[PDB]
Amino acid sequence: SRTIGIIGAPFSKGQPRGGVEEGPTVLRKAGLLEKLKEQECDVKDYGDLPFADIPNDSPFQIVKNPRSVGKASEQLAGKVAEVKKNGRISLVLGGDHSLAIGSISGHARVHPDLGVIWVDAHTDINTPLTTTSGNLHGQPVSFLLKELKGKIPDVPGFSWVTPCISAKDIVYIGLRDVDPGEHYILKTLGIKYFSMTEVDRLGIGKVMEETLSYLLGRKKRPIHLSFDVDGLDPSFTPATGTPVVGGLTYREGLYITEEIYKTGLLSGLDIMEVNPSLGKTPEEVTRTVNTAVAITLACFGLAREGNHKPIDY
Amino acid sequence: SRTIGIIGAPFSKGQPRGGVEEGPTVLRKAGLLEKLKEQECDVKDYGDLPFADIPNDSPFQIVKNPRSVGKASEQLAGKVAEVKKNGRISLVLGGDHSLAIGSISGHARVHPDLGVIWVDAHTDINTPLTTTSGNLHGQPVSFLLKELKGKIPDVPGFSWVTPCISAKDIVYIGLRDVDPGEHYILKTLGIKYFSMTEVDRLGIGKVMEETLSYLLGRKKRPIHLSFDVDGLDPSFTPATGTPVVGGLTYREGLYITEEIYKTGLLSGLDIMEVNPSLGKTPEEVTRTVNTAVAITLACFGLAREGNHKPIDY
Amino acid sequence: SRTIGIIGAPFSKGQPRGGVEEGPTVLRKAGLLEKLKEQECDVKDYGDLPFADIPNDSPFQIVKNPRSVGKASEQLAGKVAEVKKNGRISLVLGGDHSLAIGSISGHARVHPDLGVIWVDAHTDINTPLTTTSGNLHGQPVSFLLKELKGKIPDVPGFSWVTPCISAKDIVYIGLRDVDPGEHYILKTLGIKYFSMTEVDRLGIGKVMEETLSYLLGRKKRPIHLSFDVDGLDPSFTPATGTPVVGGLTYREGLYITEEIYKTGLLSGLDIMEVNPSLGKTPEEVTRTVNTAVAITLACFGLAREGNHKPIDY
Ligand SMILES: N[C@@H](CCCC[B-](O)(O)O)C(=O)O
Ligand SMILES: N[C@@H](CCCC[B-](O)(O)O)C(=O)O
Ligand SMILES: N[C@@H](CCCC[B-](O)(O)O)C(=O)O
Ligand SMILES: [Mn+2]
Ligand SMILES: [Mn+2]
Ligand SMILES: [Mn+2]
Ligand SMILES: [Mn+2]
Ligand SMILES: [Mn+2]
Ligand SMILES: [Mn+2]
Ligand SMILES: [Zn+2]
Ligand SMILES: [Zn+2]
Ligand SMILES: [Zn+2]
Repeated sequence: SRTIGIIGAPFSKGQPRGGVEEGPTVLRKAGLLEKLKEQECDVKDYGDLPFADIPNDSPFQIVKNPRSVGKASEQLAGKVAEVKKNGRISLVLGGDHSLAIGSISGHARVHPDLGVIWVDAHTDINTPLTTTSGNLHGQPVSFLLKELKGKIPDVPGFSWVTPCISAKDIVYIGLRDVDPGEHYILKTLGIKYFSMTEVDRLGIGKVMEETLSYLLGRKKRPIHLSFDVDGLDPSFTPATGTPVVGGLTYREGLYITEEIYKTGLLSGLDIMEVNPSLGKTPEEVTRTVNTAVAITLACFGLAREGNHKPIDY
Repeated sequence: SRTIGIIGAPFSKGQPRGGVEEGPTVLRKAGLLEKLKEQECDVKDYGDLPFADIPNDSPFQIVKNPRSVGKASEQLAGKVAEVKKNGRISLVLGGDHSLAIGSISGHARVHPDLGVIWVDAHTDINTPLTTTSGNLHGQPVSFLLKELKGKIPDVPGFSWVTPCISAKDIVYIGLRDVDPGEHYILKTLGIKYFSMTEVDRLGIGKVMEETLSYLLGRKKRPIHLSFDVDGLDPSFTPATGTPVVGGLTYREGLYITEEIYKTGLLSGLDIMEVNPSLGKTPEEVTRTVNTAVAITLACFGLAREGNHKPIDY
Repeated sequence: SRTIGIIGAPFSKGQPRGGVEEGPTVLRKAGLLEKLKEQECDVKDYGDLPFADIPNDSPFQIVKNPRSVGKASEQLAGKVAEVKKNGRISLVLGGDHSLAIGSISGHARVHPDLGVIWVDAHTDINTPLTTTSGNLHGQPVSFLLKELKGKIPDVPGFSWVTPCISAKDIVYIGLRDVDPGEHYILKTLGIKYFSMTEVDRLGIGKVMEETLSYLLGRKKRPIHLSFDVDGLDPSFTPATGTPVVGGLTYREGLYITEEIYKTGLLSGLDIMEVNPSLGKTPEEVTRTVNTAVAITLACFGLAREGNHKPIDY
């Protein structure tokens, strides 16, 4: 049985648009807990993390809201480590992707051997010195990579941080809008990725075959899936802050997660960037939330071929 | 030359929404017969089967409109067997999918060795005892499987029925909304299927390669294609009663049928569930009918690469 | 470095709808030159070819506006040969596809060994005698094939033409609406093609693998990509004269061009059939132009995985 630990993370200061803090809210009213229970899932809600409001938080060079972001992740890391200590798969219903710093950090405290699968249209690996926007939701991966220690300056709010994963312990899926410096980092650190080009060339089937073999190569290990809603095409998840055309389809999104589930190794999940206030209509919001939910349910057993209990129907 | 036998089947009592009885009507006004003739097709219209209105037809346990459904299929089976006896491929322009009982039954009377390819978002294999909706359009396959005889109670209107095919003589393509008991039946009877997950993993090319090799393995045999319009994504065929997101694309729909045609073994075809009254706009109806037609034409020779007659152009 | 030679070709008399002459205009205001420069591209604008208005130009049999079309291509051929003589990749921002006659002709004058990749929903290989519409945008390939010399009557405005390529030097990608005589020509001349059926069967990855191996088989050679905007599905490029459902996706469009770029052999490019006046709304025009631009940028280095300069970021 897959036991989950729900963690509402209503945070938005990793990027400019505030509606993203409502993600936990709309996903819960969409019936996420109920539907997960409608499956043979053991669900425990740790609630929406009451985030600290930091009024005095000026930029660090170009970096915006560092103390607010650094604190929210520090907080989140503690909780995540708590649910992991409780033998449950952490399900972070987030706001912006900057929270990945706290989510993966807390996860690694309990399972330092985790591997990460990052589904996103972006690499989110800009450093405080390579970022041109200054938004932290596009920098989480740089704070977590060991090889990048010595290239990240002491940013206010992140002294508690300590790189927990190596460049070879992560795989990207869905990339289509990578900045120049981010690309240089990819090639230089030798990070394994499958941009939309490789998805097109190989097919999501082979893509998943290779991703799992790449991470679970020398040994089985806990899997951390950080899912950025904008990894999927804007025709499926339009209500998000940084949409990019030519994305992963609904089917590929479910295929990705269905394959992850089947490994039996999922231990950490991030459902991020759903911003209901960014839908052009009421149904664009509904379409985004529903897709987000569907992807979540797939991570915990829901299969398109069907499901049945150990009884004689 | 591919000789066809058109059979209008204006029936809806297999499910709650009545607009589906108009399928034959809108498909004929869409120019189906004309377009089939525009190809080297020998077309004979057997007309719209005048269906018997059965006012006294209370539920059997949970099963709704059994006598009306059982009669419509009994009628349809007779006709289908008639066109098959006339050396023509039966083309059933239907209403709801419950009619498959009569279509496949009549087909098998003349060609007891047929194989069936079922394109649907659903398995339609619920038994009168496993169904939770009581709608017969989601139960046709259970009445046709020999291995399930002894699990189907005597339902009013179906005494004429006799299971004609084995679980290994059928292949599903497109599945994405299967009930628990239906899943148990799949696994227990060992039915071969390609849910949307296998389509995503392998590609429609391999999917068709395997389906045809699976059915025409030990020997060539007549092929029965029961096509449920909801097997395709609702972005292509929105005007249908039970739409499910993440469906087969327009291209995959045509690929499926193009490959079937090329075998030269198609002998029975079902174009079901088009319900014009369920389109949200006039063009959603137009989009559904046009796709339905396109799929039909592909089954009888129309190829995307082009077509030409045995003359020197 | 990839040096480009921009050639505006505001022409429409190859087909009935005139808005296509605005293609160069809207593509330039979309920032095409600027964006190409934003890449390490050496860009030179040769301007919009002022096309000769030919008031006296009655049909030749069924062929409409032959002298206007024949002249526009004769003009274009001269320019194209000029930029090629200047060591630059010719970028023809066109109107209708009839201009391919002049584009490929001028290209071949300088590189008689070129290979052509034709992305289109159509083969555009009708002869003045096989065409049923009389529109020249659906006949350009017939004027360029050597094997067809003796089957093309002396059409006013094309005496300057001389077939420059053989049937085995061209590959089609995207076909889904081919006329009977066009099909006969395909099979008879043995032209290599990948209709939407082969794309569906093999995947765009294998399709590109085979196309490039087919053309650059016995030796590397200059590549001419004639891209008809209607090769992509109308959901991506709706503002075009002859749209056909079930087309190439946005992703496949970019994959095609990304692979072409990587060969380092692109020497001639045609971005044709964008007709802003045919968009049902302001955004359908915007969607078409943006896709057109994106495809253009991919042909010159823009990659979805990212790009970075030879410096230490
Ligand atoms: N690369 C851009 C956009 C990053 C997008 C962040 B994400 O993936 O969390 O939405 C930036 O650094 O500002
Ligand atoms: N499984 C559901 C829905 C079946 C849908 C039937 B069909 O495929 O014909 O639309 C039921 O038994 O009611
Ligand atoms: N085959 C049709 C349509 C050709 C379409 C031309 B094209 O590809 O340039 O849009 C004709 O000959 O008129
Ligand atoms: Mn993103
Ligand atoms: Mn992200
Ligand atoms: Mn169905
Ligand atoms: Mn059905
Ligand atoms: Mn075309
Ligand atoms: Mn064309
Ligand atoms: Zn973000
Ligand atoms: Zn139905
Ligand atoms: Zn055209």
